[PDB]
Amino acid sequence: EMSEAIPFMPKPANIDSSMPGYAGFDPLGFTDYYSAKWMQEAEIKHGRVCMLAALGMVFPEFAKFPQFASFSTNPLEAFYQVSPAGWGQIFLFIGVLETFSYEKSFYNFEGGAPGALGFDPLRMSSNPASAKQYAAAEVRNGRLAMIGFSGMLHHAIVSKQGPITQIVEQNFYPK
Amino acid sequence: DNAMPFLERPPKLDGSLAGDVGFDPVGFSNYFDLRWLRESELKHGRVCMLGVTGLLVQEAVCLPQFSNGKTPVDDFFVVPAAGLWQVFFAIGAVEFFSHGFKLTPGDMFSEGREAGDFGFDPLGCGKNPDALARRRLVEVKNGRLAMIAFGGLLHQQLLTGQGTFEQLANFKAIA
Amino acid sequence: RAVPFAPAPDCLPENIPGYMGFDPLGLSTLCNVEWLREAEIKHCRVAMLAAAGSIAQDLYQFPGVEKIVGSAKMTGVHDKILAAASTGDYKAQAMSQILFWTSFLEIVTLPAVFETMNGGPRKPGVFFFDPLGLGKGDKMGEMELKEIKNGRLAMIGVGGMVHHYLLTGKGPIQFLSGIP
Ligand code: CLA
Ligand code: CLA
Ligand code: CLA
Ligand code: CLA
Ligand SMILES: CC1=C(C#C/C(C)=C/C=C/C(C)=C/C=C/C=C(C)/C=C/C=C(\C)C#CC2=C(C)C[C@@H](O)CC2(C)C)C(C)(C)C[C@H](O)C1
Ligand SMILES: CC1=C(C#C/C(C)=C/C=C/C(C)=C/C=C/C=C(C)/C=C/C=C(\C)C#CC2=C(C)C[C@@H](O)CC2(C)C)C(C)(C)C[C@H](O)C1
Ligand SMILES: CC1=C(C#C/C(C)=C/C=C/C(C)=C/C=C/C=C(C)/C=C/C=C(\C)C#CC2=C(C)C[C@@H](O)CC2(C)C)C(C)(C)C[C@H](O)C1
Ligand SMILES: CC1=C(C#C/C(C)=C/C=C/C(C)=C/C=C/C=C(C)/C=C/C=C(\C)C#CC2=C(C)C[C@@H](O)CC2(C)C)C(C)(C)C[C@H](O)C1
Ligand SMILES: CC1=C(C#C/C(C)=C/C=C/C(C)=C/C=C/C=C(C)/C=C/C=C(C)/C=C/C2=C(C)CCCC2(C)C)C(C)(C)C[C@H](O)C1
Ligand SMILES: CC1=CCCC(C)(C)[C@H]1/C=C/C(C)=C/C=C/C(C)=C/C=C/C=C(C)/C=C/C=C(C)/C=C/C1=C(C)CCCC1(C)C
Repeated sequence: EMSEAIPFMPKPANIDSSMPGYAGFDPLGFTDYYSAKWMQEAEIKHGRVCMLAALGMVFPEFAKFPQFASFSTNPLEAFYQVSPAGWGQIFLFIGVLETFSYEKSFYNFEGGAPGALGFDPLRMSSNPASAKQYAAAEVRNGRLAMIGFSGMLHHAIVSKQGPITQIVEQNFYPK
Repeated sequence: DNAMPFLERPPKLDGSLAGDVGFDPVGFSNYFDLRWLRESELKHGRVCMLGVTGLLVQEAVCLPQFSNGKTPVDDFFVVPAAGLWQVFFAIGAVEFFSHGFKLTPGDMFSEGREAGDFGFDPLGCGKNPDALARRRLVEVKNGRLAMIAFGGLLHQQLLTGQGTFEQLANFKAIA
Repeated sequence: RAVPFAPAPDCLPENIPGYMGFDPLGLSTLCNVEWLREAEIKHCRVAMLAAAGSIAQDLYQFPGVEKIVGSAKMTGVHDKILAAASTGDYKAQAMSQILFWTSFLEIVTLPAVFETMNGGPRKPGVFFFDPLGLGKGDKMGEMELKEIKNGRLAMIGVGGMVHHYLLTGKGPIQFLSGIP
């Protein structure tokens, strides 16, 4: 049996079609050494943070909250323009949200599905076909947001502006 | 008949769908779901029939609460931002409710709908079966025509900048 | 169900006072239902006091306050009394007094809301406060829903009153009397 993603390599033994974004892609066999379900949970959390981060790098191009209206549209400067009381409140809120993952991982590790923090308020994923599609879509949009945020971060390092601004001014290359 | 007699007829295009003249050279329906493609074709078609009606009407009529653009495509740019956003969310509401909150190719057809049916016949024009067959063919062909026509009307209005009927009554070749 | 489109989660039991199938956003899946019920009863009662006080602070005012408060309406009175207390004024400590006693009351009634979640006998919101005995001696249960309905209405009404003031200096009676 060979891997779907890299057809000339053998299939990575510890990933399976059961996993939503499975492509058979583990050329360096991380799952051969680390727990596949731990890696699965880490990829989903990184994707969820990145999906918000990719929207966050883009969104104050359009509109800013009135209090932070004076803040810069380059995200890497608006990071330092926020007060430490504000960053402390963000860190506390992320801490409160992360207590549930600290309780899921490290205590009931084997009970559930990777990334399942009991957050389904609109009762989606009830229909099985919808649940299948949403599982794969969350993984794929999370991976895309990881790549996209990685891009936009380094683009803000080179051109000292945000994504849309760099595009509009056509500042695509190191000046 | 075969639309492209030199090419072999596509294998999945059986005559059951209306408007089938065996025209799929590029080779869709060999990769994608024909239910999805047909529902997409009717959606594009019905949108474009309303779109060409909108272009022709807005070239003449204007609601008193709205400004008037030079052309019906410049009519988009004098309607308040909130108005465009309200129409967008209203259409989104329709798209959610009419499709049973199942909007992706993985789940849109998992309840067994036929492509393009929303149970929409208040006047009961589809009461007759054979008349329904004829109007199915009429709908898909007028929809295809309105797709092309909308492309033509929009690009000519962008190019000349003088409407559709005004363009015809004041035709001025490319110089 | 309140919304045929989006019904209430199964987390919500249907035996609670004021259950009308309304939770389209699934907010009872995101927290303890006992905590949420307790929180809405407390919000209801605080808002009922706030709304009745907003109306009363317009129709009739307690003696002497016009020298300490002038003609400020509902949001303004809070800020102006705290302004006067910011100097050393003795006769402007109504805010500190109410804050002290409500904080003391919430401090000593604090274990109650944790006993209810822990499986305790007391139901959400019940402090057994029935001095007149009217609700107790008579069959009780209609008064619960009357409390919840008036409390929800009071929350929306406070919202209205405050924001109507934040736009126009009229209070409740002045804003209702005319129509700018
Ligand atoms: C629930 C019914 C409802 C209600 C109460 C309204 C109310 C309103 N609409 Mg209408 N609208 C509706 C449904 C509704 N809409 C639907 C279903 C459609 C699509 C078929 C539209 C399409 C539409 C257009 C095309 C326009 C409006 C505009 C307006 C607003 C004019 C205000 C103004 O001049 O200064 C207010 C000025 C502002 C800058 C504030 C923004 C306007 C607020 C946010 C309106 C909020 C309405 C609310 C979100 C309901 C929409 C629900 C959604 C499903 C459509 C007014 C509040 C006009 C507008 O907003 O111009 C400004 C406008 O051009 N509407
Ligand atoms: C919130 C809005 C919303 C949502 C959730 C949907 C949802 C859907 N649409 Mg619809 N659509 C919308 C708005 C929306 N639509 C509008 C405004 C138009 C133009 C009138 C269309 C035209 C349209 C066509 C022609 C087709 C779909 C299709 C689909 C499905 C595929 C999902 C997808 O990839 O697109 C999800 C889409 C979005 C998240 C946003 C759509 C916005 C598009 C790009 C239109 C952009 C605006 C337009 C150019 C100008 C409108 C001006 C007006 C607001 C005044 C899904 C049922 C396809 C389908 O069902 O066939 C299989 C299809 O063929 N849509
Ligand atoms: C959220 C509640 C709230 C808040 C913050 C305020 C705050 C204020 N009020 Mg308003 N007021 C309220 C409720 C409130 N009031 C209610 C419910 C009423 C009666 C309808 C009034 C009637 C009122 C008048 C007539 C006046 C004020 C005034 C004032 C100011 C001075 C303090 C004072 O004398 O209070 C007076 C408040 C009371 C006498 C309220 C007592 C009602 C209690 C809560 C009933 C409790 C029943 C029960 C036995 C208790 C349950 C026990 C159980 C928990 C164990 C201050 C801004 C004065 C001012 O300067 O405004 C211009 C003023 O003239 N208030
Ligand atoms: C619409 C008002 C309303 C109603 C119907 C209830 C009903 C109830 N309450 Mg609740 N409560 C309310 C308001 C109300 N409450 C407010 C505002 C407070 C905060 C002080 C409380 C605090 C409270 C506690 C702490 C407890 C209750 C309890 C109870 C229950 C048994 C007691 C009983 O039957 O008294 C019936 C009460 C009334 C009929 C209210 C009398 C209102 C009178 C008729 C008029 C109010 C005048 C007011 C000052 C405003 C004047 C108008 C203004 C514009 C000038 C019952 C569900 C107890 C419980 O759940 O367990 C037994 C309990 O422990 N309540
Ligand atoms: C879970 C849950 C629900 C929910 C929910 C929520 C809040 C869901 C939120 C979903 C979000 C925020 C998804 C965002 C994904 C972003 C992506 C894929 C961006 C990638 C960027 C890219 C590719 C880029 C780029 C760029 C590059 C690098 C170069 C640049 O010069 C330019 C460019 C811009 C092109 C609800 C509440 C409905 C209830 C339900 O019961 C349960
Ligand atoms: C389903 C349903 C019903 C319904 C309904 C509705 C609302 C039906 C609406 C149907 C419509 C609006 C059909 C429109 C078709 C337009 C076409 C084919 C394009 C024409 C233009 C062309 C060819 C051109 C051109 C040109 C180009 C490009 C450039 C120009 O310089 C020149 C030129 C002008 C020559 C109802 C409500 C009755 C009830 C029923 O129970 C259920
Ligand atoms: C088949 C089918 C049917 C049908 C049908 C119909 C009516 C089909 C008709 C289709 C038509 C008329 C298509 C016309 C396309 C025009 C194009 C692509 C030109 C683009 C211009 C460009 C790119 C440019 C440019 C340039 C610019 C502006 C600057 C200048 O320097 C010049 C330059 C030129 C270089 C129906 C509906 C009955 C259904 C049926 O079951 C099957
Ligand atoms: C429990 C119990 C006891 C007790 C007790 C107590 C203290 C009972 C008190 C009960 C109270 C205070 C109920 C008040 C509810 C207020 C409402 C519903 C207002 C809604 C506002 C609206 C709709 C509005 C408005 C608008 C207008 C008009 C003005 C505009 O400018 C603004 C706007 C347009 C928004 C006793 C002592 C009996 C013993 C007993 O044994 C146990
Ligand atoms: C005095 C004091 C302060 C203060 C303060 C306060 C108390 C500020 C007030 C805050 C409040 C209570 C805001 C209310 C929000 C409720 C809303 C918007 C209703 C939503 C319901 C909707 C949209 C629909 C409901 C519905 C309808 C139509 C019927 C169908 C069902 C449904 C769809 C559910 C300051 C800040 C001034 C500072 C000062 O130093 C001290
Ligand atoms: C296949 C076929 C078979 C046999 C016959 C045949 C003729 C030989 C052949 C046909 C061939 C051909 C060549 C057919 C030709 C097909 C073509 C080129 C169609 C072009 C379509 C373009 C459209 C609809 C643009 C839409 C833009 C929009 C809506 C922008 C909107 C905008 C938004 C919202 C934001 C900005 C504001 C505006 C600007 C308003």
